[PDB]
Amino acid sequence: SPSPWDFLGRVLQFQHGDHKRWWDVLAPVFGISMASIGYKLDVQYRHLLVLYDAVIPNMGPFPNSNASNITWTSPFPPGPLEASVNYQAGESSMFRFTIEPVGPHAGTPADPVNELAAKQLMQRLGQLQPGGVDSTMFDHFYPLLCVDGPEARRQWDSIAHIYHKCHTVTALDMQRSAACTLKTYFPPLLRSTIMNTSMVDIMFDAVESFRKQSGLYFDYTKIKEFMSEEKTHETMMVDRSYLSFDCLDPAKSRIKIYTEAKVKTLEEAYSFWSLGGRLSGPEIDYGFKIVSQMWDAIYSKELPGGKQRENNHIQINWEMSAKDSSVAPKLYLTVIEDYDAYVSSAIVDLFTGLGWAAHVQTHKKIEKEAYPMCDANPQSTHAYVWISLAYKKTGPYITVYTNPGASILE
Amino acid sequence: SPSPWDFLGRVLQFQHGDHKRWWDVLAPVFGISMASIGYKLDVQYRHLLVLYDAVIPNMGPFPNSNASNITWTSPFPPGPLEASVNYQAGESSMFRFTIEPVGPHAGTPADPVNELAAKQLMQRLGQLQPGGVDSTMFDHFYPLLCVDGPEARRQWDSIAHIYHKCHTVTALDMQRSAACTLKTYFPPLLRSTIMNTSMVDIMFDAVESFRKQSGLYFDYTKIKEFMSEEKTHETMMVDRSYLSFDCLDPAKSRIKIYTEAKVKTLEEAYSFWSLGGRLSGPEIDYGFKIVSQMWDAIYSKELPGGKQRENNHIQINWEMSAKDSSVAPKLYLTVIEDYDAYVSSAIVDLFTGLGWAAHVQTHKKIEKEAYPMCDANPQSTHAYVWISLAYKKTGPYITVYTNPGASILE
Amino acid sequence: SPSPWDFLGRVLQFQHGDHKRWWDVLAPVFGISMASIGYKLDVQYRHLLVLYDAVIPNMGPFPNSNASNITWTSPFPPGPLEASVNYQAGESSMFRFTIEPVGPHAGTPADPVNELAAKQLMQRLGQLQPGGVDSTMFDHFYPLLCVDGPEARRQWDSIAHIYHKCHTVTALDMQRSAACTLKTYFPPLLRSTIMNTSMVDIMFDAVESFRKQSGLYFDYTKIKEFMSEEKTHETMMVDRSYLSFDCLDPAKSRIKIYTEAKVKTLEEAYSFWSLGGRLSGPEIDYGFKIVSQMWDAIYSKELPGGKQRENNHIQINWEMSAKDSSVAPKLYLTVIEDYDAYVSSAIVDLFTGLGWAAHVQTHKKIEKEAYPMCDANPQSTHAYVWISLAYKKTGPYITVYTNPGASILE
Amino acid sequence: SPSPWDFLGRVLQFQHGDHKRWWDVLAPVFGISMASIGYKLDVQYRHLLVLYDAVIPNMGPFPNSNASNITWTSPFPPGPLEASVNYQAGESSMFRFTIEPVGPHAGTPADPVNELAAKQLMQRLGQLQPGGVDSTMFDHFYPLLCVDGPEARRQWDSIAHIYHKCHTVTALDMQRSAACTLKTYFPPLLRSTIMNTSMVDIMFDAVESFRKQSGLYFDYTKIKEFMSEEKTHETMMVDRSYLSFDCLDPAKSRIKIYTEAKVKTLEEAYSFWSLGGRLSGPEIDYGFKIVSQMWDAIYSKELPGGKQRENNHIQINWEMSAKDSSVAPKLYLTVIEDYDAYVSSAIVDLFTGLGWAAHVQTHKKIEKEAYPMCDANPQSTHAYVWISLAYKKTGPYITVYTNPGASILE
Ligand SMILES: CC(C)[C@@H]1NC(=O)[C@H](Cc2c[nH]cn2)NC1=O
Ligand SMILES: CC(C)[C@@H]1NC(=O)[C@H](Cc2c[nH]cn2)NC1=O
Ligand SMILES: CC(C)[C@@H]1NC(=O)[C@H](Cc2c[nH]cn2)NC1=O
Ligand SMILES: CC(C)[C@@H]1NC(=O)[C@H](Cc2c[nH]cn2)NC1=O
Ligand SMILES: CC(C)=CCSP(=O)(O)OP(=O)(O)O
Ligand SMILES: CC(C)=CCSP(=O)(O)OP(=O)(O)O
Ligand SMILES: CC(C)=CCSP(=O)(O)OP(=O)(O)O
Ligand SMILES: CC(C)=CCSP(=O)(O)OP(=O)(O)O
Repeated sequence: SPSPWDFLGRVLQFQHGDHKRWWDVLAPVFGISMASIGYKLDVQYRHLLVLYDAVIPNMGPFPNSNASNITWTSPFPPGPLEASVNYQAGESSMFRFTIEPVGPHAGTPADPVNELAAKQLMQRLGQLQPGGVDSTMFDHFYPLLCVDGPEARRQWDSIAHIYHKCHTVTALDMQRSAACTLKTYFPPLLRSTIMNTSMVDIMFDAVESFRKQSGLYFDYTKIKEFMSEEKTHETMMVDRSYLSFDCLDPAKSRIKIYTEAKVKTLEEAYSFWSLGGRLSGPEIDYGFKIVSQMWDAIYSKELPGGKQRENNHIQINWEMSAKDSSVAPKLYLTVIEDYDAYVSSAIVDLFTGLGWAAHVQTHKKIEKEAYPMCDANPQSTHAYVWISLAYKKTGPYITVYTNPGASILE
Repeated sequence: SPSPWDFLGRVLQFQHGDHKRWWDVLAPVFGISMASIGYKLDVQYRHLLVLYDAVIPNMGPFPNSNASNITWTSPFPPGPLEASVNYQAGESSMFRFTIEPVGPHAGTPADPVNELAAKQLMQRLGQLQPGGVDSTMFDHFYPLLCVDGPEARRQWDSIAHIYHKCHTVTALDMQRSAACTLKTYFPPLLRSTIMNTSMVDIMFDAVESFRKQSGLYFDYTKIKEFMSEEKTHETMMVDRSYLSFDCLDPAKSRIKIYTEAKVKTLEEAYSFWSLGGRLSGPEIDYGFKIVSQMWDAIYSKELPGGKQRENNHIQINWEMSAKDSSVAPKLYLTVIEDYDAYVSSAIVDLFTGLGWAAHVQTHKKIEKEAYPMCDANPQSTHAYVWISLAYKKTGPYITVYTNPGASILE
Repeated sequence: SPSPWDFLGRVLQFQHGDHKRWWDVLAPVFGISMASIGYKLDVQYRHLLVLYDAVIPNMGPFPNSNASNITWTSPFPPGPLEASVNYQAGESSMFRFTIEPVGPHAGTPADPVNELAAKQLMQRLGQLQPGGVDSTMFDHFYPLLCVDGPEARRQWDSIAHIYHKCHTVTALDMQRSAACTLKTYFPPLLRSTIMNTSMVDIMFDAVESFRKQSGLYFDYTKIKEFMSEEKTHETMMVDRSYLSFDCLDPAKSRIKIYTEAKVKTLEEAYSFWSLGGRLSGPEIDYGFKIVSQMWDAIYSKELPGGKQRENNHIQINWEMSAKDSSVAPKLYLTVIEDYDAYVSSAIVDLFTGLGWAAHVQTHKKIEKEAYPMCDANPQSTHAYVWISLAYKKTGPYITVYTNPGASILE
Repeated sequence: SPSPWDFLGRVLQFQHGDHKRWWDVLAPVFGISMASIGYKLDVQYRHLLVLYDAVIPNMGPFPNSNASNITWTSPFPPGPLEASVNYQAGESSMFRFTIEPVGPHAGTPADPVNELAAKQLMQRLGQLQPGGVDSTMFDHFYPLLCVDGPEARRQWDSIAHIYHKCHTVTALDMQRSAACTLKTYFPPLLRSTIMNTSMVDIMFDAVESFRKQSGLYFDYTKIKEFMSEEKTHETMMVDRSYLSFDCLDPAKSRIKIYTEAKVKTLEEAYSFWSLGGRLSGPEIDYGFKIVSQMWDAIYSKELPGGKQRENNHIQINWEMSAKDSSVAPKLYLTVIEDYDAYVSSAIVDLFTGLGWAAHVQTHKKIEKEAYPMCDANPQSTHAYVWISLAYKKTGPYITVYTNPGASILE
């Protein structure tokens, strides 16, 4: 019995060779992950056809040997920023993946700001599931945080120095229902650089305007307070922050404020995890015990090439609920330049301690089948990229983010 | 939840508009049938993608208003000759469909004999399922019964008078396993017209040569005897005969000899059903009781336009087993020019008498969902085309053949 | 020797059947026009491939029998708003065509404002000719006059009453050089309806801001004066006005202000042609003599169905030069609901009087070859749509606009 | 002004990525050659679209790094066997190219004999030019010399030892008229290996049968006599012989018998060039003086890697005219494993001696623009493959055959 991705690659007609190459790289990874976590074959077919129809045509050029064709500059290797599996209690596992929608002529004089690809992906996905994409939050936040083509082209001298001219990132939560929840991330770096306004101010002003004109509670007081301090700016790269929302009914959606911090201790990490004691409770302590566990387990081990850990790179989101005044943190450990073996051992020890044996086996199956380089090459550095840790009232919430184009780098 | 054909038509990229139009006509029919008989969604996706990849590109031009584009002449309306559901005991139901593979330029000076389309379909299907298409029987019977392009073009003056220059028909048994069994039919009319040899002789000589060079028992004595008589030729249109084989291991395949007969009584029908008393047993009597039942039930009712039944059009196959000397008949009643309502009532009465209530509901569901014209238009004549009746040792074996392009004629 | 459109339709691979159908309708028309006016075969191939690559994929659904698939409402029949041939002295003839870029899912919940198609066309055309599309004027005028998707979706209640939610129209001057000059038209009806500001004010404020931030002279004083009067509004449908610019270096581009007027006399027509005596000179008088000639020649003749001419429908542009303070008028007579025979006779008499015999034969050749319905059907009403008249210092400037999808309406 | 291949690659939609890659390799070469020899842009577009539509889809997989995807074995690198420019007197230059039509699944269990691709190419080309492909000669010679799929699959044990299971090669003479003359080559190695008959016998029996059933004179007496001798077989690899015909009206076509010979002297070369003194006259002597000139000029120079010339590899055709009893030779020197610089110097010296300065500059332009590796790499071995020499009554006839996929090997 062939697998959905094999059979589909056999039958599917592709509009461009780059789509076929992206397919050959990614469809096995995504399918193996969905299968290992237990998605039904109906659902695998539907999600792989979403990937074929809506995502891959908006993924951009497929890298050649010298990457002479990647005209859209990025610190991230071409392709999805990540494919992720989130593990919770009750053997709950969801597949997700993030893409910075890149057009095929982005970075060229015709699309110097990559303005259409996210919109094309939105449109195609909405056609594939009418009623699955609500553009209310997108329509409010796009003018404020995002920069259109015209504005970016008039104000080019202001932003040409920026290496990654990203303005919209799109993630798909590929649900076990064959439903794909779209999530939009806006890095407002271009907005700030053109308006010479601060990230904090534009983001939270957009949030407050949405509050006003929607009647929904998105409490950002604590986040703004913490993020405007100077002790935070000492470690924070606030220019690396972004705003995320689920593209749904604003009453069922969220707002999330992301920022990057290069820290050295778990005190500086608790600083971001609790916004300076402003957030407290049992969930905070449980989540930070998980954080310290994975910190000691991953960042204690040595790096490749005997390189020293100058500091530890973390990202952080604070999630604001449209129903309540409840800021909840999610801490991302960056592990892209660590040993995939040590990362996997840390994940396995964590799951084992939490009683998640099924998740251990799912993670190992995904590693073995979809990321063979982890065992073939003992000095593997390309598969795993991020570990997200959170503690909801449901329990722990651990997302493992991997590079599904590691094949390309090995 | 969308259906596989809806979602696929949304996502699938088609190489030609005619493929898209054929899809819009046929995918709902085929999917509704597969669903009603209980095929899993995995299997529906796989079979609809076979239809999209291998079949529809070899179905030919999609008819316009005036059919100015159907350059390949045929008595059958463009598209599949039939989509069929076979019903047996134990609530067993299989979906099948028959296509005369027509190229897009067949009947034009470039492909005046339609030589490649069957081969293209064979190749594509074999790629989609390596090991599912055995070409042994095809390779033996193609030179004998079929005519290649070169031979047909040198000997054109001999066959240009033929209206339907068909040489290969291909049917797919779309199994509940998502496996597609390919069956090949060869009408040797062109072979006979060029060699001015008799159909009987070329067909049974090919059968005997396969016997010799394979060591398999295909007893054609009784069939040859019956079909060479003159009383048979009085009713038989032997020039309408053809040879069918399943494209599998010859030891697991069959050979089937088909012929057309326009008869007037059930005595002349028993003549073909038993080869003149040569075939006998309980299966023969049971099957012919079913035949008489459906005869009285369908051909007694009046025709549209008050037209009189000059005679009754039947086809007949005799199936020879590669294991035994066991000729088994299958009798086809032609109902294309009858009332679909009376045909459906006959089918329902038959199933009810046999104790097949699930099959009654499956047939009615397929009629309602995939052939709405049967209820919308009380004078419906386009959906149902054939009723095949047989009695295997397993029990009755009744196949309902419908025109899945009835949409086009209504 | 086949023609470029025949051979290309034979070889070209189309992404969608609608593109193939649009091709079958339009490529003969466009090719016949380009050929009749004398474009080299190299140029015909290049322009037809532009049409195949950039235009037709952004033309929208191809109308079926009942037009059940045209979800984007418009008073204009689906397809190009016009294909035009402009005739000047010296046997100068240029081919042009106008398209309202419509996406394939425009008017549906996924693209309710048709936001991407014009941008996709711009991008594709810029890729096909890097340096041929300057977005400076587009980037300045798009935020002001045009409405993005987000704004249109937040402010939907304000504009849902509008039947034609058009915001960007794109014309291509297909030059004899195989260069395609892109021209962008913005109808600011949505901008005005959302901001409840007047068309005059938003348009001329955008023009003045471009003046300021570009240092180019675009004198709109006379146009604003005339268009804000009340006597003008008595006849003018100012809500039908739009702003056009050539997508080039603003110093080599133009600005043009278009408005519709349903008038009854040539006094009311001179009112628009001279902005109320504000524009004067020999060019004005010559051009208006041509206007009166064609008025008497076309609108004197009777209509089909014996319907009476309630009034005469004209459009008008005033062209402002980036170099000088020189407003120049161009008057459009609407002839869509006249007899194509009388329109053609008027055109021929005009050309003959002007000494344009080559143009007479070019026009008759285009009528005969690309619009046969004009002779086949004596009561032809679908081919010709507009006659534009102007008198530049070079001489007369007469553009004949035709519906290149008349095939679809006959 | 872009070139036809650049613009077309920009606009053309490709059915498969391999077609796009083959295009990127070959369209510049073919276009540069056609342009350098003076084909009009109309003609370049038409021929490149033939290449895009009919040829490249039947060229087969595009080789990856390790050629893991070339499942169809061949001594020749994947792609065209050659692109050629023929030079004659009067500054006459014609572009040609040869392809062994390979399907995309040839060499796999579904197409183990590559049976359809030549037929698909024939059909597509005939559609692109109805009346340009006459299948009379093809229809007569295909059953005799070529092996169909069924025969090759029944008789597999007889031919599986053959490395190159080629049966049909197709060349296109891309005329300055934008007309493409198709030429078919049949290597009957499979026919002989299955029938265990000699190449000579099957080929000349097919020729004699065509004579009989056509009334055309194809004198093969001298060729048969020479090729059946034993002294010839001492040097001749008769199993490497093939039969060529132009796919036209047999009265305007030719028959050509090709064979390979690895010789050591020009006496052994004259043996093939004159069939052992059987062919004589001034043309023979002139052509062989040209042959000796190029022999001394090319095979005297040393090889790369200091490897010794064991012997010199030549091919030879004898052309029989459907009008006369006139066998004419054409001698092919193999130069694939020589220095491209010495080959080019020999060609240039030859042309110069013949007074062909325009041809010298055309050849140098093609080398510089389409084969830059010849100057970039002084040790170039991949561009030039063959030099054909003949002396018709018109004068010399020198064809330079190059590998248009040298890019892939450098
Ligand atoms: C790409 C963009 C500039 C911005 N920056 C980031 O670092 C993260 C990337 C990421 C994916 N999964 C975990 N982290 N997301 C973003 O949207
Ligand atoms: C089409 C061909 C000439 C030949 N003739 C026929 O009548 C039947 C058609 C058929 C399909 N299902 C039931 N009957 N089959 C054949 O192969
Ligand atoms: C379509 C749009 C609303 C707007 N309105 C019009 O009437 C004209 C149409 C037109 C095409 N060629 C001559 N006249 N142009 C426009 O841009
Ligand atoms: C490929 C086939 C087996 C056979 N063998 C050959 O050697 C030549 C190849 C060739 C191309 N141009 C000059 N020589 N042609 C053929 O048809
Ligand atoms: C996805 C990129 C753009 C940032 C990392 S965050 P993630 O959101 O994918 O995880 P969650 O939705 O918060 O569950
Ligand atoms: C299918 C056409 C060509 C003839 C009617 S016969 P059928 O074979 O489809 O039915 P069976 O295989 O005999 O079961
Ligand atoms: C083209 C539509 C949108 C309006 C009619 S005006 P036209 O501009 O095509 O003619 P000109 O450029 O003014 O020459
Ligand atoms: C072309 C391959 C198959 C063999 C070399 S011969 P060529 O025929 O291309 O040259 P001519 O037609 O003889 O002019």
